[PDB]
Amino acid sequence: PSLWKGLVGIGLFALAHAAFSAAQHRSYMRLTEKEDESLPIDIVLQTLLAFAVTCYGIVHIAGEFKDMDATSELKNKTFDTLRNHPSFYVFNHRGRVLFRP
Amino acid sequence: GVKLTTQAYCKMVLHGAKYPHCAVNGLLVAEKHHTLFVDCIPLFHGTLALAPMLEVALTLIDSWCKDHSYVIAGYYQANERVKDASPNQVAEKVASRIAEGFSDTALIMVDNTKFTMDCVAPTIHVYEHHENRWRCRDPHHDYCEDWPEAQRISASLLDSRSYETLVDFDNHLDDIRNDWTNPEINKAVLHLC
Repeated sequence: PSLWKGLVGIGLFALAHAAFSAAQHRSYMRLTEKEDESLPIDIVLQTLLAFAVTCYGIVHIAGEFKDMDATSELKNKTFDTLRNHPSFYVFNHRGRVLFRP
Repeated sequence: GVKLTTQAYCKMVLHGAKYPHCAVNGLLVAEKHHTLFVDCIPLFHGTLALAPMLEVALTLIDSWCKDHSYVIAGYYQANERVKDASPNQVAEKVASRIAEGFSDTALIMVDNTKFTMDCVAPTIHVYEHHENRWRCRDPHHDYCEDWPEAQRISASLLDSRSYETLVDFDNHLDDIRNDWTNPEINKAVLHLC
């Protein structure tokens, strides 16, 4: 139902938070002038999890497939609705008499 | 007179009212005044000038009536125009076909002008087979077993919007699980007297 929208929103928010955290960590590291290139593992895990969750959630809202067989939706069509022509309607019948003559 | 019963009249009115914009027709059976009818079976609505489905329905209904010791004796039709109440070729052909197996068969035409909500008249024209033609035997007669009860029951059924459950032979052909004997209408007319 509508839970997939919440799931994808949560995933996007988590990805944005991970981005902000990585940027802040890089800005702090450039101050201390340390050439160790220390990337925390928790940030990588968080961003990978958020990306996976977001992709899984967004794959379920793109829509639904439909059969390509042209004779698939006419299995339930009946001749009652096929003989009605809206352009040639005429209002001269007993329906007027029955209801408030 | 033919002295139509109450069930046949009520079912005929309901079938005529279910599809106001179309033309409907059915069958009348009698037990094996003059000839008392028992009930009616609605056959078709829409386009009526086609042979095969009419033949299949006639055969099935004839076999069913033969099983329960009945006989097809009447044919009722209602046109589409509000100012048209005369028989056409299809009705004459079917009535002539029926007449060869049962004498003094009836050709009933529904009159759209008198198709009022509760009742103003029996709104029925009865035609009898004289030589090779049909004549309107209408001496302002009363072609009902008891007019007041019949009109009261028909008015109550029409007011109750009970025509949404009536099923004819066309709906049976669309889906086999439907029933063209209409037990619900029989129960309703038995309870409501």
